[PDB]
Amino acid sequence: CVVTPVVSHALLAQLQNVVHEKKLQCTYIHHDHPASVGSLVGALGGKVAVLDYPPPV
Amino acid sequence: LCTHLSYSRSLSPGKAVFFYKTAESDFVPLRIEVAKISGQKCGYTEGFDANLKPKNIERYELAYSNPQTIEACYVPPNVDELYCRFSLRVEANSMRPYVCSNPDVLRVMIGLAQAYQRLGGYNELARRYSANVLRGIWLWRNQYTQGTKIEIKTSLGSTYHIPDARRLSWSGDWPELEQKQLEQLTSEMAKALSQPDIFWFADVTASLKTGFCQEIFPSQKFTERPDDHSVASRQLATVECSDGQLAACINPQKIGAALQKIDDWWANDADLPLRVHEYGANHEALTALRHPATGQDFYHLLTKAEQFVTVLESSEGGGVELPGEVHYLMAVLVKGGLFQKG
Amino acid sequence: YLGRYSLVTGKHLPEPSKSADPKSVSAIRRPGLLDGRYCDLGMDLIIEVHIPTGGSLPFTTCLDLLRVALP
Amino acid sequence: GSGGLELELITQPKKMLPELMLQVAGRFHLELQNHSAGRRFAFHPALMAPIKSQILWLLRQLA
DNA sequence: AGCCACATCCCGGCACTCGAAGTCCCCAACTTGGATGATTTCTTCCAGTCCTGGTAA
DNA sequence: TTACCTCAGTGCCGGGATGTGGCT
Repeated sequence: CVVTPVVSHALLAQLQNVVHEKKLQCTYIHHDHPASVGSLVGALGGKVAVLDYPPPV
Repeated sequence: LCTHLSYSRSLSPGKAVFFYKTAESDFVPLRIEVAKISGQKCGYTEGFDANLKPKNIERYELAYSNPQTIEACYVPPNVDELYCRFSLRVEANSMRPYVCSNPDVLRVMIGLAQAYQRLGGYNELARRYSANVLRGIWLWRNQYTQGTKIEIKTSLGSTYHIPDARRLSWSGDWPELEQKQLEQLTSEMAKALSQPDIFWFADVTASLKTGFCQEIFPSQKFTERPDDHSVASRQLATVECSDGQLAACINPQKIGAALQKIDDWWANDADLPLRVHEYGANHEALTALRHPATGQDFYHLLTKAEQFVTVLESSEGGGVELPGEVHYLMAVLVKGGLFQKG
Repeated sequence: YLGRYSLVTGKHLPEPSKSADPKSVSAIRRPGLLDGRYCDLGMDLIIEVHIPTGGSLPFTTCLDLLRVALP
Repeated sequence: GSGGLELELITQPKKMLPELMLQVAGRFHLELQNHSAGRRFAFHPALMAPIKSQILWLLRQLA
């Protein structure tokens, strides 16, 4: 069977708040032309936060 | 044809590393350094506006410096030889489509690859790829040495040695005991490219005799302009060594682009060879040599397979009859990519 | 198993695979740019291999075929 | 794929091992000598050949 | 109760010891008194440029 | 075409033999 993933609006928007409030390890991903990708990406100025948990090597 | 068709890449290289030897240890990395410089205020918009309309500044305003931050790399004093090496694997992977949405398209692409194999032709591609390895063009801007030696080992036990690579041309005839090694190498590769279930792996090293403190040119990173003025504007690529230190390197796809520079089939006038591209892109002149308007590009030619197979099947083979259009197409299938919406 | 893990900075430049205009133009444009993250690995794998048939092939030939099959 | 004999003499070729028998047997008695119970046995004449013979056998087996 | 398969078991046989002096015991390991003041830490000007949209009027 | 919109030991080794346990 072929699978196509898609990003959840509700889930990503919550993560942007939790990492800054709970002080989690994170970084930022840039998007050119934020208005062409979506409501949230535009509101965030083209910078979106993600979790960063590398292995202890 | 059909909605979806694609091939993966059949010839893939590694990351090249620069190093040198000492009397105390066999592997010491070449490394990069960072520094502040005083630049110039020059160029347009610095003094002119619009179309040559001087803008209003005072005479002294251009005598000021323009500071910048760059990374750079030099060979340290008293090192007689610099060494560079990489690994190469080749798979016979152009015999079958990665994906295809149409059984009638599929059986035809298969027919063609086989019709070609038995008449000869893989030798032609192998000869061209082999020449580019032994010539040394994959050093790009670092070819300006006082002497270059190239050595190759393979998984089949062979070894090749070019005593001095600085004079081997694209067009011409090589010296004895060099021309011969080109023939032998061609045979190993021509097979690796087309016959499956053969594992082949190569290890290519070279040495550069250099100047007293010669500048070295590794791959450059792609970056954003920093806003800090404490961060370098020109950053160079490095690789982590097994001991934890960093060393200057050349990126895989930069080695790759050099190895596949073999297309001198365009316009019936060889000139210099191009990097194979579906549209014949020419980076130096910022243009394209197989513009769709000419009928010479990959996508027009992809539809003449039925006619080509017919010719290949009717031909005797073993001669010089294979046309430019068939060779071109096979070269593109080797650098596999997405050929959809056909 | 993880023996080495190195993060690489920056991002890849796309091949100029898109014509600036469909017809009567000899200029090539860049499709667009993405922001991703990449690394270099060194790792070992231990695979639990099972053969259904009662008689197995524990031979040098199979070791060569195990080297060839490797993606 | 340092320098102490109990480390270096074993690193050597297995064929050589049989010639270490007397050294091993020596150490053995010493280890007993340094033990709370072995003070009744170490270097006792009665145990000489037994210990040496079994060690020699083991070494040959290792070789 | 009689017949057969498979366990080990003990004598005759075989091979090794192995070159080739010994190198000193025992008991003790320092108390007290102090670590400095007065002064000062730079100034002029500068901080590149260009290429890499999707969608509908 | 264009405009839009983000934080005295020991160790193997052969070979014929004593004795035993299960089936009929």
